Amino acid sequence: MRQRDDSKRIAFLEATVREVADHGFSATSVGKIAKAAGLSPATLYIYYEDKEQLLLATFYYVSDQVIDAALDSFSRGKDLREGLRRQWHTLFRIGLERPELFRYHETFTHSAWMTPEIQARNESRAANLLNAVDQGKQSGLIKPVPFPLLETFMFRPIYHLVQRCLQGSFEGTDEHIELAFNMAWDAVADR
Amino acid sequence: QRDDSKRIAFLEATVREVADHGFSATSVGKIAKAAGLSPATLYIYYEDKEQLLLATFYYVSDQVIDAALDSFSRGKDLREGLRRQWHTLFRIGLERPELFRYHETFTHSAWMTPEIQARNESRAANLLNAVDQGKQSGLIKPVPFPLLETFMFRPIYHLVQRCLQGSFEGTDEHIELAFNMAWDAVADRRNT
Repeated sequence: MRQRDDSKRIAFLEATVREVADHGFSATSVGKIAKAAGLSPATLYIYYEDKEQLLLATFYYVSDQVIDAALDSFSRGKDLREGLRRQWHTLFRIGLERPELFRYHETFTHSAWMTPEIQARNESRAANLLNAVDQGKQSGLIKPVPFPLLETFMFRPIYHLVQRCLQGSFEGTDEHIELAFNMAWDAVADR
Repeated sequence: QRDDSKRIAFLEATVREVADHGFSATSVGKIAKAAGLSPATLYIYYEDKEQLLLATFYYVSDQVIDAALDSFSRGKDLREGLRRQWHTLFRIGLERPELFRYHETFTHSAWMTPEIQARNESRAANLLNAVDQGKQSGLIKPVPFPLLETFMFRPIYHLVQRCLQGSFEGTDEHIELAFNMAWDAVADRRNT
């Protein structure tokens, strides 16, 4: 059955997330992922050619889960600010509950496994979000600034604050998450 | 004076080696070698690795905090002070990113303690007290300090890194625009 195949794939994907988040890429072998998933390496090779391919499938599994949830939340907002606000809360919750997804993404994107094609693929999946933000630049809602700046003030602070919350230097209350969003919005909002 | 110079050689070698290879890989011997001096010489000034790493953290922090305080004090008001400090910090990151990396590596390590934190907050008191007053006066949003750190200081580190990796151009104009965004993030909008 397909459902059995998918269950096994999810086991390997989740195992790779945990192992790499705890130990990094180098220390994490095919053998170790398989053992963490509770399956044999022979079974791993039925689904993934090699380590490289499983690390990339895992990157897409992590990225798609996060992007899809963000997009779903964003789609419920009646205007750009509300959409971004709903997405922000959603991403904060994902980071607080599944920080390993954030850590896998971060480790991957800053490694030699990352490529422009991989970035473009995730950008394409996040299209509805990115195009909405671009359209806010055109309409005078969002400062007409290069994207690196928008990323710095509207996306990156979520990662940083989730880390501080989990390390005990900030309390991840709904009130504090909203305050942070308010600040991200003010940063990017055209005056 | 000549004492300050041998010391500087060791402190700078510590900054370079740790920034490049991390703490665990950096021994007294490699720091001494990087400095062009013997471990026996190193031990004249620093008792062991622990003490050299701490002294290096204070050297890095003092260099940066003092430059920031100096620039902040030339501002004609709070916003101008923060804008000048921002430009000075961004320039320091561009020229000496190893200072930022040493600070980051150390603060995110087991060597870091609340007492060390407090000592740096103390040296920076004039800035932090002015920012705190701004939180009650209508200038700065009355939010927890970790949010102020997130939107007013951390973006300098992130943008410096992007500049050095080629994903952002660190022109005077761009540095100013980024500060305007950071200010908008932290600034209390009541009455405007």
